[PDB]
Amino acid sequence: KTFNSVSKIDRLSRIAFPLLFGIFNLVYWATYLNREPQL
Amino acid sequence: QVQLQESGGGLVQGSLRVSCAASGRTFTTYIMAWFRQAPGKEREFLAAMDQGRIQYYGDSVRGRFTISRDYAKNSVDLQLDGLRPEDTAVYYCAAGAGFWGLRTASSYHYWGQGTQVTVSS
Ligand SMILES: CCCCCCCC(=O)OC[C@H](COP(=O)(O)O[C@@H]1[C@H](O)[C@H](O)[C@@H](OP(=O)(O)O)[C@H](OP(=O)(O)O)[C@H]1O)OC(=O)CCCCCCC
Repeated sequence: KTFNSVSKIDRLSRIAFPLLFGIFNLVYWATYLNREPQL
Repeated sequence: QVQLQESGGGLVQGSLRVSCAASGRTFTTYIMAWFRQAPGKEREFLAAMDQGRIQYYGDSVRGRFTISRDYAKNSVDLQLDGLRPEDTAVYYCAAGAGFWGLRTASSYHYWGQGTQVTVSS
């Protein structure tokens, strides 16, 4: 009786998806917030 | 790519007309203005036209220059009359919404490459 091993796709996704989401949030906020004119 | 094509003569001894046609973005709702840059001076506001056909002019060039906007072909034209020799400079065309501005260059995001104008005595 064998058992399925832990999916490497899920293992690397655990570190990928939050990392991509954080990078996207950083780029989005940085490029959009400091956009208005100043005196 | 947003681009503003300026056209007009370079040398004059006089009256002149300089046109500025927009492309890649409709500026019917934006404010379209003209600026001047002489050698060794900062940008000076000449004139501006608003969505409501409303005209603003600088004091130094009030009563001489005339600004018009053609919304159909999406362009702003400036008619220069009564030139005097120290008006030689490169003229820039800009379009944008006036925030903190309508007279300051910093309020405009779109600018032309500039057209040189020289007056000979
Ligand atoms: C986020 C994507 C990351 C891709 C990382 C890709 C990393 C990669 O190397 O492939 C993983 C994936 C298999 O995924 P998974 O790791 O879950 O499969 C295990 C293992 O990889 C072998 O397939 C099996 O061994 P065997 O063969 O029976 O000897 C093993 O069987 P068992 O342990 O139960 O006995 C499985 O548990 O293979 C693809 O088809 C690629 C589809 C990619 C499509 C990607 C579409 C997004």
